[PDB]
Amino acid sequence: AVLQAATGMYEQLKGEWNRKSPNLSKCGEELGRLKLVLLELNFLPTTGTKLTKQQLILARDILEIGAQWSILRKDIPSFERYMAQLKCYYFDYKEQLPESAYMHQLLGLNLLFLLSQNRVAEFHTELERLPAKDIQTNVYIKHPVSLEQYLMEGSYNKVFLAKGNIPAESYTFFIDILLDTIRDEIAGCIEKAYEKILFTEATRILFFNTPKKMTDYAKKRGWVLGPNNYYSFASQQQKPEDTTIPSTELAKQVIEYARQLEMIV
Amino acid sequence: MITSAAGIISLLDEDEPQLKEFALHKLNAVVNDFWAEISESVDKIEVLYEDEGFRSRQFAALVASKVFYHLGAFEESLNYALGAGDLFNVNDNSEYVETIIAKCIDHYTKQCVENADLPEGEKKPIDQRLEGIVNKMFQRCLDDHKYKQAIGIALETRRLDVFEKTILESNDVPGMLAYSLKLCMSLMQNKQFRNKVLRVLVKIYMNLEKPDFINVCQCLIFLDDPQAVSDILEKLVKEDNLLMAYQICFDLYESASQQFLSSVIQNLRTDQTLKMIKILSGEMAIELHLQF
Amino acid sequence: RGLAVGIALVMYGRMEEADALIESLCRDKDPILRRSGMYTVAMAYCGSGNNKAIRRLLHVAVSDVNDD
Amino acid sequence: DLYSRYKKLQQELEFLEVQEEYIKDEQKNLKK
Amino acid sequence: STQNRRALDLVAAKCYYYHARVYEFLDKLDVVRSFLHARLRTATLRHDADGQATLLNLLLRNYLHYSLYDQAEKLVSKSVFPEQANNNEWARYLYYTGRIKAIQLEYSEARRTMTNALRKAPQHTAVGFKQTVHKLLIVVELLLGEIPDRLQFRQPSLKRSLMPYFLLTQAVRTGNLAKFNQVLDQFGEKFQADGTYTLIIRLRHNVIKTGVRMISLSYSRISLADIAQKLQLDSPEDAEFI
Amino acid sequence: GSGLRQYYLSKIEELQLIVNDKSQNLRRLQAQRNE
Repeated sequence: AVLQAATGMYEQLKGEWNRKSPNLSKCGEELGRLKLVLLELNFLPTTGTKLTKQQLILARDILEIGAQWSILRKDIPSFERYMAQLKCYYFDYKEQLPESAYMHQLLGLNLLFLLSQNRVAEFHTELERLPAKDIQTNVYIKHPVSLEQYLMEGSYNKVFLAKGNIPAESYTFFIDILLDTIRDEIAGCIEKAYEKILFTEATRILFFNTPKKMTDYAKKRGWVLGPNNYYSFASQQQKPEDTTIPSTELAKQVIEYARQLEMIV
Repeated sequence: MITSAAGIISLLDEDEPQLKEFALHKLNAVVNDFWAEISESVDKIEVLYEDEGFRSRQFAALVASKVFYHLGAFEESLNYALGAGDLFNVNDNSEYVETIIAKCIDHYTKQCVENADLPEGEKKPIDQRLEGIVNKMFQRCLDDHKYKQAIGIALETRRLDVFEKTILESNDVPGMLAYSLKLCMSLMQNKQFRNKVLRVLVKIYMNLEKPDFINVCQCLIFLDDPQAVSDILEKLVKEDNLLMAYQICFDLYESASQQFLSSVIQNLRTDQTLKMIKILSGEMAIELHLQF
Repeated sequence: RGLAVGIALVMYGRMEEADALIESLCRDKDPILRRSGMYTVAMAYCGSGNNKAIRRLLHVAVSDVNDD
Repeated sequence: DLYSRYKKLQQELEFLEVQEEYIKDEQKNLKK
Repeated sequence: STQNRRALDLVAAKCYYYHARVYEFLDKLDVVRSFLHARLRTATLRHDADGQATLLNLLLRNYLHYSLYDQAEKLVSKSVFPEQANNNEWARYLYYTGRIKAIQLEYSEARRTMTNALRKAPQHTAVGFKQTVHKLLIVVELLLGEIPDRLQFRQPSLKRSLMPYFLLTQAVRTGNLAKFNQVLDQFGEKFQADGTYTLIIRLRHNVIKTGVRMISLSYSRISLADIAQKLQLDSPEDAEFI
Repeated sequence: GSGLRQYYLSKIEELQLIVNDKSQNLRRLQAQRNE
């Protein structure tokens, strides 16, 4: 009875979301009313034995549309809430449940999500949850992991090129969030890398389209422009400051040696 | 299964109270297995208990207590176990219940020990929930006929009421009195509280059907109460039990200071009373000794 | 020497009420008055088994200037 | 005898602290 | 479980080890987690050092068998391993913790632990455990930018097993992407079956890092097109960002 | 059918481990002093 009503309710959410112009807030109310019904129908079953698979098959779906709907309105906490619950239905009860078609898509979104928020330590942990085979074969998983390497080795050219070859349309949101971080990271190198770089020379380095987009970013970063269209980055004078002997730190250490020689008794 | 509790924990920051309540009923089933990850989300579960209007705020306190009990922060674990109130069933045989019970008694004992020597006006009020559970704990020995165990905790927690109650309800009153007296002198090193134990121990001796007067006088020497000793002895002559006061006096002289006996003589003055001071003054006791 | 034994008996069986006197006697520059503190500890803590008093006697026994 | 064992152990522990404090003190003066 | 003896705990620790072993060959490994967690509290509250050390190690092996690296990290963050534990249990704990740290990008603390696990390992037996720890330590040392000891590849027990990692260490040391990728395309399946593939993939950054390090160490002024050739990068524009 | 028998024994066994540690340590310190 309840299961039949919930399944019928899920399609009306499925029907509205599948349409070419999904109704976000009007899906949200359907989403909010759907999670309450799943509560009675064994939501997140503790040590799921051979119970009804329809509830397990169902509850996985509303989270799948639920997680994908969160990025549609571009909010962070909703995605974490839905994906955290969805991860339970992906790895825990997988003996009973079949392999979801969208599972690798949504897992890749979570991995790309962690990169956008610089939770790289959590990125590799959740990456271990996937088998080693599909890391190098599945397109939805290969794209985020390769992007992490590109970010780490400094292939900032490929990070901006990652926009074009995304695996699916759902990945767009988290890519822009990452690209805002990349822009500061690229220029962060330039201050310590380049002792002076020309005005339109840094246009492709910063991946700026219009020269005006440099002007607002220049004052935000406080870049003193030179008369010859050059940015002077004289800031290496702030050396590790070997000019000063750390006498107190050294005296602290040498005293400890004397303690480890005399205090022993 | 349920390898990660992140999904269940994710059901805590929703605005629907029904959603939070279901997650709490899910966390307690896995608190014994997945406490490590819940420990990083306790701040989202003690606020639920902190909220007054929450329906399951008492349930939230119980689960948080379980997480802290597993975590090792027993001081925080009991504080939430008391918050659970009726949901923390003392009759359960679970390890969590018995471990928090032990921590509760020790925490109650430390407060009572600290509170015993404190002045009355500075006495920090022991929490009612903390006292209620230990009182059920005290009753368990009375129900389970473990009177010697209940005597010891009563002394540790400085409660003479339960201490008095245990001896009277015990089947072997004279045996429990002797066991309590031996502990009162061999193990108790706080004089101000040891006297209180003797001040109630004298009461039980008084209310006994046959008042064993000999041990009373021994306890009264420790309490340094010549007036009591003189009174119990003076009524002994009126009650015609001259044999007991005759034995009582030899015990006073053998094991009491002369100043204690001197104060008894004055109270005795205020025939047989004259022969009574004869033993107390000691010139008779040395006579039998010298004759020996 | 007579006073050292005498001072101890004044505070016999006095438990912690002899703490003020004992610390005054033990810190004294006079070796005999320091001996009176040892005797005061004995009489004030006779049969009590007070580990704080035993801690003090053992400290003086192993670390003191006067053998008496 | 269950309380007595607990209290007897408590005194025996406290005595061990006294003994271990005096041994360290004696070792300091034995070196002198 | 019913008994509360003190000497039985030393016996109990061995029983718990084999109790996880019978389920290891039963390929369940999940119903034991509840038993292991429940028994761990029983041991911890009683200060059973021997049982607590074994129970914590078995739980980490339980978590790591299913790639529950997040779950295992939480447990080691809160639980305290017994200091007075058996050296054989210290060896497992240091390996399991070191494997966790390696996944969590805590390479420096990982290297110290696996080195300690090797030291506490039995000196004449436990060859397989030495192999597994050596395999992970080689990756971590390469992941840390250091160079693995050449001696360990010479041992008769480790020679055949460390051969794929010996070729991989050589590729990382020269700091050229071309040789590093050849090892991955040749020994990728071996690394996957070894549980070390994911940590190998991050070595591509270290190959570039050490290749750049040799470039600056050797060239006072070098063209960016040349740097792309010595690192076998794609374009000098890519070497410019790198 | 017990009261704080489990609680008492928990306290007693906690002290016994602590006592055994210090008696082992004290005998080490005593041997150092005796030498």
